[PDB]
Amino acid sequence: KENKKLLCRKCKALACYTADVRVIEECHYTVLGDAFKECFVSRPHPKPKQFSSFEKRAKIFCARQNCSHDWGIHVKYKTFEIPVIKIESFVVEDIATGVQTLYSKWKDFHFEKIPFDPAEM
Ligand SMILES: [Hg+2]
Repeated sequence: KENKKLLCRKCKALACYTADVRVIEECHYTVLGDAFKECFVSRPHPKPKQFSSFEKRAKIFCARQNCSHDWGIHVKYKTFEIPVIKIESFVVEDIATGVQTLYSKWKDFHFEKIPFDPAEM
């Protein structure tokens, strides 16, 4: 459908746009661009996990002050250090109406799901 906004469920700060989102292995959602990396911080994880297609290095949080809401993790996919987010950490907002939507799973969120391309970086 139309490009949409993802806002931090807790503070509502603008996180990214659906246009920036990319899909890895059909079920992992990452976000391209430098603007997005101005919104989250990374905190190393002492006892990560061993995901099937990537290495988990840390959890990421809303860079905002007094928020620090869990957004997902930061991983090494192939040769990239990228963020992978959980839709439940966001509110999806329609730009032209302001209608806000809360999802728990990416499967139920129907936007243009574009496969991750190493080309784009
Ligand atoms: Hg936030």
